[PDB]
This record gives sequence, C-alpha cells and structure tokens, in this order.
Amino acid sequence: TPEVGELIEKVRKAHQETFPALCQLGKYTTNNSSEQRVSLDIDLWDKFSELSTKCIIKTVEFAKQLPGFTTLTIADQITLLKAACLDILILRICTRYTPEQDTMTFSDGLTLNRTQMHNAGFGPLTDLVFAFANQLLPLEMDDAETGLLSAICLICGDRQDLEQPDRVDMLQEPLLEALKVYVRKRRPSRPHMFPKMLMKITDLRSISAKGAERVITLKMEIPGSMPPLIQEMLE
Amino acid sequence: AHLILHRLLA
Ligand SMILES: CC1(C)CCC(C)(C)c2cc(C(=O)Nc3ccc(C(=O)O)cc3)ccc21
Repeated sequence: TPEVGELIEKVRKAHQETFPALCQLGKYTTNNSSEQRVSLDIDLWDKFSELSTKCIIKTVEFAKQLPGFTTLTIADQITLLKAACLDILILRICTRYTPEQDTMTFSDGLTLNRTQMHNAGFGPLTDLVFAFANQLLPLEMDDAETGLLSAICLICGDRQDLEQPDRVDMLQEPLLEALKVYVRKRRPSRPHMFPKMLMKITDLRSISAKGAERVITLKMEIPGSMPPLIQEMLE
Repeated sequence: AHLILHRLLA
C-alpha cells in the first residue's frame, strides 16, 4: 500500500544496492578462446558459473527488499525465485552491454565478447541474449526502471505451483502502477516507453524458456556438477 | 530441500 514515490525509491534502492553499474566497474578481459568458437571452454564455464552463483545471491538479496515479498509463504518465495532466476540474471548481464565491442560485463569487471559468451555456456542462446541487449539499449533505462522491471518479472502470479497466486497478483499491481507513473514523469516526450518496457518482460520469458533447455544440455556437457545454488534454482 | 535458499530467505 505505500505511495507510488515511496515504492519506486524502495525498488530503485533494492536494485542499485545489489547491482554495480558498468561505469563503476574496472573492466578486464581474457585471451581464453576469444576468437575461436568452441562447444564449451571449461575455464570460461568455471568463471561464468562462479559469477552466476554470486548473481543469484544478489538476486535473493534484491527480492528480500521488495515490499511484501517476504510476507508470502516461504514455498511461494522459492517458487517465484526459481521461476525468475534466468530472467533476472539475463536482464542484469544484458544491462552491461557495450555495443561497439559487442561485449557484456559481469559484476567483477570480467568483460566477454560474443564468442566468449557463446563458449562460456550460452551456446545456442547467444544470439537471442545479444538481440535482447540491443533492444534494451535505446530505452535508456535507469536503476528505477531496471529494478521495477526485475520486480515485475519476479512477482508474477502465473508461475506454476504457487500456493497463493492471487496474493502474488495483488503484490505485482502496485509495481506495474509505479513503473507507469515513473516512466511518464521521467520522460513525458516519449509516450510509447511504458508498453515498450513491458514487451521486454515477454521477450525475456521466451529467452528464459530456451535457457532451461540449455541447462539440460550443459549438464550433459560440463565435466563436473553444477554448483549447489545453481542446482537449487534451476533443477 | 532448497537448503541454501532457505538459509538466504530465513
Ligand atoms: C542458461 C545458462 C546458459 C546456464 C545456467 C546459468 C549458468 C545459471 C546461466 C546464467 C546466466 C547469466 O546471465 N548469469 C549471470 C552471471 C553473472 C552476472 C553478473 O555478474 O552481473 C549476470 C548474469 C545466463 C544463462 C545461463
């Protein structure tokens, strides 16, 4: 029930405090398979899976700061986090896209080009993920918009096996209303911005469905096992 | 069991 301005600031702060921006980071690169496409580069996969584990921890920290999220049953908090895991991780890595070099930057500064993202584990998802990063760029979204989009993605009453889906639908409504007033207030000259941002949630769900298929094939390909926190989210 | 998740959430 908070006022729109209060909800926006809470969500903006939840995202900013769990997501360093590309400008804040000390970018660095690696020579590992930078110019050769391979099925799986194990050194990149080891680094990528470690950074993904860290991003999951930051995603849970973000969710716990969203108003009313911790009031849902623990079973529903878990169902929501599992279902939105890939959506939020993909939105986050795509937020750090540099188009001139066609790279994405991780939360420690590691900057990978398209071939290296392919080799790290993206595989067949690579072009869809980079296409999404390119669609996001002209929107010029800020921390409040990215945080609200992540929150709308997470607090979704249509996820399978929710105990209280109508409660989740009710919690999402104020987030959608807040994004609408914020986007219009911030940029009144662009009246089509809000529906364009909502369409990114649909694109993202399609990519995350393909991502769940990729987890299956990667499980057969990696030499060891998936890290425990990744397994909890995706299996 | 979602052991780690339970820990992060509680
Ligand atoms: C489906 C596939 C290929 C396999 C399963 C895992 C490894 C979970 C994965 C992870 C991501 C992902 O985006 N990870 C991110 C890692 C770190 C940051 C950051 O530092 O900001 C952001 C995102 C995408 C796809 C997949």
